Amino acid sequence: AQNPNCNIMIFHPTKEEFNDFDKYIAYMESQGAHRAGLAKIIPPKEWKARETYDNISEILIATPLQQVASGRAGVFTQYHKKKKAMTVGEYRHLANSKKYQTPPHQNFEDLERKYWKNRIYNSPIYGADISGSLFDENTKQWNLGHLGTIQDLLEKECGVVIEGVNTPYLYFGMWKTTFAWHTEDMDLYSINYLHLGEPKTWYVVPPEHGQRLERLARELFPGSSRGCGAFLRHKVALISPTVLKENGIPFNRITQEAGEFMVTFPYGYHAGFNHGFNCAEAINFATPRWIDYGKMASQCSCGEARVTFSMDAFVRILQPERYDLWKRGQD
Ligand SMILES: O=C(O)CNC(=O)C(=O)O
Ligand SMILES: [Mg+2]
Ligand code: NI
Ligand SMILES: [Zn+2]
Repeated sequence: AQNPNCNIMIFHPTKEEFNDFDKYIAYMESQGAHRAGLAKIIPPKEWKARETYDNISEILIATPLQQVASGRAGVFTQYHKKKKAMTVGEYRHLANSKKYQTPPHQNFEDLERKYWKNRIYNSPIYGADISGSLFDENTKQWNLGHLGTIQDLLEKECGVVIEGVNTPYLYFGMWKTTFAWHTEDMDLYSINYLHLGEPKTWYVVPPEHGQRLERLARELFPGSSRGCGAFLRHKVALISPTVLKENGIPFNRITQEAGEFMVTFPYGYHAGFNHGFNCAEAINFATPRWIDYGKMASQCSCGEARVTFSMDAFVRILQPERYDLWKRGQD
């Protein structure tokens, strides 16, 4: 069995290997990359996402979200307070302001220490989940706006035609902006490209151990757990690496830099934070190996999680027994 310790692997495809996306994901899994829950893909040196980022300031962040924490430094929740719209240019200025800028630090490890010590005492502002793409239309390889759709995959594998579309999202981050412990909708894969700016640190639990994380989460967030049997789907809970280690939860960590892709694999719980002003693009996708995960994905039916139009058909076809209760949660 490849990669039995579930380490995060880093891949360096050649330009030729970068042509066929599906093939390369299949290659990565042949070498055991999925066991980690997360992989890093460094594009060939010949490749570019687009010519420059000089013209992005007029993009609008319609609903910036201020991320307010409650709890203790290593175990906390966050809620998203809606703020007034601003442009990417206005947002970058805010990120670079004294109130929000990255502090002086020695290296990534120092900055990680400062993040876990001090995150709860600030409320950074995140531009998340903005429908759109920064890939040039002429970029033919690993263009996140031109991937095969999840609906087509399900069609190809299972023969059923379904409604729905699948498009990318832009994330504009600053220091301390945070992504809570989660798996993807329907335990899908995700792919994330860091277009520009400061790094993003990731933490990930191997899919084969995700239930160990869930059991700890229920212990650490007991009221949340009583309200919903899948409350990690709410995407509000944070647990530090120090707390994971104290409770024996297997996990790994890696920092993503500008120009790099990260792939998250089905049922790979992940969480993380941004180092300073950045812009990432991400999209869910599927492979044939996903189908089994999709059939077994937990669902939030308490009403909090509230998700895209396109998840209806996934639940309807893969999880018909759950469908009625889950849709009541949606409505
Ligand atoms: O970048 C972020 O804030 C969150 N991204 C993801 O969780 C992902 O790509 O799966
Ligand atoms: Mg612009
Ligand atoms: Ni994710
Ligand atoms: Zn719920």
